Amino acid sequence: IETVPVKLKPGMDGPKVKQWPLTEEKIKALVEICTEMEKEGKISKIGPENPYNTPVFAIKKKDSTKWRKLVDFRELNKRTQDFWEVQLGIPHPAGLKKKKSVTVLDVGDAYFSVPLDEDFRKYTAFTIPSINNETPGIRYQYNVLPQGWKGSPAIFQSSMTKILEPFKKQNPDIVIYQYMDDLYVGSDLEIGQHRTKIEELRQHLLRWGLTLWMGYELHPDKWTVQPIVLPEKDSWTVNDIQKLVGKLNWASQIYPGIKVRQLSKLLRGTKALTEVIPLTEEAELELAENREILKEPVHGVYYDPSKDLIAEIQKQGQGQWTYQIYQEPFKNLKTGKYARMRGAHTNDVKQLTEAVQKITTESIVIWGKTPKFKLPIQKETWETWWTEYWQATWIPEWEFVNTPPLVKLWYQ
Amino acid sequence: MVPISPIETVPVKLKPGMDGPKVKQWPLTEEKIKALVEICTEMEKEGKISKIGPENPYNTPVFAIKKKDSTKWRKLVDFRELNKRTQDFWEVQLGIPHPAGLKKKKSVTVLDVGDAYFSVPLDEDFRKYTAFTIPSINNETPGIRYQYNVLPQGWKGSPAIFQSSMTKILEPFAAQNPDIVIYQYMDDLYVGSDLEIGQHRTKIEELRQHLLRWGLTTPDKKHQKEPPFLWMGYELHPDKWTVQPIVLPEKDSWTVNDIQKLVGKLNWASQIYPGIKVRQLSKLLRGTKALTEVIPLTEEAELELAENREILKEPVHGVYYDPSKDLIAEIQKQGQGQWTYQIYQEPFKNLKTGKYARMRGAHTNDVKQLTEAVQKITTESIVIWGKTPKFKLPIQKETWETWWTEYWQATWIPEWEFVNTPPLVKLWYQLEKEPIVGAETFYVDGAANRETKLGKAGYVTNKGRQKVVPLTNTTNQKTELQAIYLALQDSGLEVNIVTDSQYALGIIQAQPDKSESELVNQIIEQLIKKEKVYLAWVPAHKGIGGNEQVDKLVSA
Ligand SMILES: NC[C@H](NC(=O)c1ccc(-c2ccc(C(F)(F)F)c(F)c2)[nH]1)c1nc(CO)cs1
Repeated sequence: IETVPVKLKPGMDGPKVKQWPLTEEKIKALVEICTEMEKEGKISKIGPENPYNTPVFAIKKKDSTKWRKLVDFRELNKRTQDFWEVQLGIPHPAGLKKKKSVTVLDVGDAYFSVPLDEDFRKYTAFTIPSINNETPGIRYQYNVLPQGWKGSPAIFQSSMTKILEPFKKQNPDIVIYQYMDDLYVGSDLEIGQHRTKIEELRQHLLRWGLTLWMGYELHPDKWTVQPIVLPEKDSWTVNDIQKLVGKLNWASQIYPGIKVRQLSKLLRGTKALTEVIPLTEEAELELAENREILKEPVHGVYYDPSKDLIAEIQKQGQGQWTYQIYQEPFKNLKTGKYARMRGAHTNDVKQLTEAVQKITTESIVIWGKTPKFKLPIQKETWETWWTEYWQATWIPEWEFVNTPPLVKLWYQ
Repeated sequence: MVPISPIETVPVKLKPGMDGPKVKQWPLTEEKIKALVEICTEMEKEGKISKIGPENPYNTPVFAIKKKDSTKWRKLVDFRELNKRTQDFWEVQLGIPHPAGLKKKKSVTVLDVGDAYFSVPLDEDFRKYTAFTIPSINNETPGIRYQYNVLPQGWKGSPAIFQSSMTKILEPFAAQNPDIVIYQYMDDLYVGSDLEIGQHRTKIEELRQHLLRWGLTTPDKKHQKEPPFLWMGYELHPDKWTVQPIVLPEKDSWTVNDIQKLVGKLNWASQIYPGIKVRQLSKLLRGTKALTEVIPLTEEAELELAENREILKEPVHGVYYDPSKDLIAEIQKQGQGQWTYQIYQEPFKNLKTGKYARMRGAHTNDVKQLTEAVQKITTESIVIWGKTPKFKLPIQKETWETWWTEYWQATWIPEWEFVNTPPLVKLWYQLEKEPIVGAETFYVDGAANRETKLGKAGYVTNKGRQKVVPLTNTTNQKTELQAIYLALQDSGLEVNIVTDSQYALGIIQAQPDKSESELVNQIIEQLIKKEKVYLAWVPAHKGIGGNEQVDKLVSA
């Protein structure tokens, strides 16, 4: 019931990020939520001698009609101590990504029972904004461990293992991983059976609240990395071979022995784009060898936990979005495609926002950290609207791509 | 005596790793010394300051400015060195309330509490750093030493500690008087209500007594203002608001000053006067950096100000906000990357107006600019009214649908409807997704010599048509564009174009409708004339006979 001593890194002041404007209904929701949190001692009002600030907003999570508060602790997380004192955080379970099913359980409400270092509380300051700068902003600071802070799972880590030491004692087949306010539970188990062991944990978490009700069902193994495909045709136009040669030349940056000599020789002469060309036997051979080259994975593609992960996203149209996760260019650690059943037939930014959340989820499962996104969207459009469709309690970093990349063709 | 409730003290520290101020007291004339001891004597016996001993090593200089007109002397402490050493405070001062956000209230009173900041106690542990010295006559005695017991003026933390304390005190009065509203900005208290003027001044009277409970004196017999009032460059009237009437300066050789005091002042007019344009006067600025340099007015400037000396002729007013009615925002394209907008709830009665200027960009189009302006008005509306307005846009629903479904970026504008007020935002060209059967295929290429800057651009087609043009003072990137221009210029209404220029693709795939480059603009004008254009890309130096038999033609 006592403090864990928490510092920042020397040479770094606390976060002083400005609160962005909020709709009237979001302010109202935050006032009601924070009034109850104040009554329960989780937060307390603060005076103007606290110069720190972290933005806050409010959303609605998946399949629920009640506002929830989210604090954008991204800046504070950068400035927070790294928690590898006696136990360096939580080593990532490489076995979680190879389980047939993984389910995500919100365990964040358990952080609200463990006090936070009274010396550190001043750094968690946030502001409920007023409309039109009419009233001053209502200022709070956290007394308990805050959701969205990277220190919260690190501090609760020791007290979380006792909570699961009975569960993983009974079920050594199950891999449980904690990231931020989420519990990731995976197993090689049958689908109906995997759901059964899960609320066994949910009931097992209520027993210790004496001294969190729905589930997201990921499937890591039912998914795989993605190869480069080449068309299979019986008649090729000039255009067809031109696109083929372009894709092969692009793939030759990733795979070494890719050759285009015999196919590009077919493109010599100034023929109509829609004219059919028979394939040279040497060209048919070259296309065949290129295919087998593309069936093996890239050689020497290694994950380096010392370097950032970068995620690129391309809008392909009709609700389809491609993406790649890499650390070095031309060295994809995962690629994928996300299409419909998103609810945004007419909203590009909702689809992109949901794509960002899913890619981050996959990235948390595989490596235990979030990637830096390169988003195909203007900064002004994204920063205006992404909080309208955000549902996760973590937030990644992102930059913006203003020049249309040629590679959208090759990943289509 | 009715007892006073103590105002809670805000703990204050100095910046980490910083001592206190130690500044010497400047030599004052004998008459000024006389005034300062007079002033400090009354405020000492008012409990505001107190003499300190020889212990306190900190010192802040103090001056006395005889006020103008009034034959009085008023005191001045220059806290600049102490402000540098004091901790940073929380910043509520982020914005200035906009008149169009105020709701229409029947009765509204405003009370200046420029008095009350001095009845607020200062943190005792911090008063030792407020020390100052009254220099004695002829410097023959030790200067009388003083320190502050309450929030000093000109001090860093005074405005934030004063407003924080005032908000604390106002909470239960507002909470238990929901039939009023109390806004608090700067040194003023805004109190509005929808009850009859009788019960208003009673609740005003009740508030002043509520503030007496903490020892904060309030203006009474008049001295508190009622609308209308001149405030922050606005004119707030009971039913309407407007900019302060503020009239353009006149010069024949216009300085930097001259329009730095005019676009900043034409920007002010644009928030209620519709259609104010500023561009042909701001180009005369960013291309200069001298705060006295003179610039003659360009030919399009005296045409634009002649319209700024034309909208500023009749008074136009804004209405206050009605939360029960919908918020409407309407946008008009003005030309040269200029956009004007009006926000209203009823026709003919704007809450406010405004403008948006394109971003500095190498290339652009109308849709991206309209999209950006929608985002600016969205954020401005959230700030002012707490909600997103419904938009009326000069773009057809099918134009927007084709745009966002085919644009390579993700894009979105909130709920909106088409308003048919030209000039309408349009898609000026649309590239084909597949090659065109029966259209001539132009294989284009260009190349330049980095040294001589001579180059060639041209094409070869499937019908045997060919052209190569010699060029001077050009780059590889320019010749690649010029090759495409030639093919567009020399082809029929439908044409397939094959290029290896990733530079050209990057420009055209971004779909500009206007450019800085005079060459890109020619290409755009040619695209607009076409019926179908399919632009294909192939990798260079693979000898793809189009981009080979014309690569061997443009480098020869
Ligand atoms: N600087 C002059 C000083 N104030 C004013 O005149 C003033 C007039 C109107 C507002 C005003 C309007 C709107 C807001 C809000 F933001 F709430 F919408 C607000 F906070 C204040 N202020 C005063 N001096 C005396 C003489 O003792 C009386 S008033």
